Amino acid sequence: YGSWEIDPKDLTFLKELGTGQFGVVKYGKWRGQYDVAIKMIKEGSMSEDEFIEEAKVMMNLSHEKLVQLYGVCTKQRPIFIITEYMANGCLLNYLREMRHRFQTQQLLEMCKDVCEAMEYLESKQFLHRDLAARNCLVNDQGVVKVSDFGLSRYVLSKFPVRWSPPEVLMYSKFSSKSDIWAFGVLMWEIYSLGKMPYERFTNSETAEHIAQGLRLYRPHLASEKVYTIMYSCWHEKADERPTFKILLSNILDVMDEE
Ligand SMILES: O=C(NCc1ccc(-c2ncnc3[nH]ccc23)cc1)c1ccccc1
Repeated sequence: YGSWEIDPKDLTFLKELGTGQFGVVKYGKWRGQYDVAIKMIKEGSMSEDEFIEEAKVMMNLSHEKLVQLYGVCTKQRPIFIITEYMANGCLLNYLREMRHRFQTQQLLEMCKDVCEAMEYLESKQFLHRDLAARNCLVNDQGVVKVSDFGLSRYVLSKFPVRWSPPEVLMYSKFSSKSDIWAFGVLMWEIYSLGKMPYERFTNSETAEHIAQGLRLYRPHLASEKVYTIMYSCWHEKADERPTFKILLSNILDVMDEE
């Protein structure tokens, strides 16, 4: 077993957590003690040799706001991806649970959690490529962490039109600034309590809306200062969009002011 390889015999499978682009994900214990999530990679769903090589890179990505990859189980099929377990599940579902009665201070903290993870990824020149509330998870302390960063590169209609800047929709130009755009949409999702962006539109109509220069608008729960931050992510010119370091400074400033 290499450093990126976990012995599957050390796993105890306990509960089912959900299903994604690679199949079922389960909750379990590693060595009878430590909580883990276990992705069971359905056959034919993943470019497996490419993912395994990239897993070595993902293992060195370590930040408190990034769902940690613990290792992979590659000797048998289906292969397993072993990650940090996040007791409160997907951020999108969490936002939609009205019982939480969130204060806007909590919503801004969720934005800060994600922005810290994204500043770290940016500092490593690592793109998420599908940043959205569906790819954020929530732990038992209510901390939001960014999950499954980069994994879309290995997945073999469902394109994230609603999280994509004009240059991606028009020319497939992905960059740090397409992650920035997506982060702005994610802030909108958070402050909208999990509403679908451009909810009245199809993907095709969303693409045309964006191409014409029109935009999402201010969620009811976003202050003017918060709206300014999310809107800055949507500049038509990618080079005029902020970095994650600047967004983080702007978020911290708003936390101090509000
Ligand atoms: O596998 C994917 N998505 C399904 C998914 C992912 C994570 C979790 C999960 N991880 C940790 N703790 C948890 N607690 C509750 C859920 C849960 C569950 C399901 C995926 C594949 C490729 C690209 C993007 C996503």
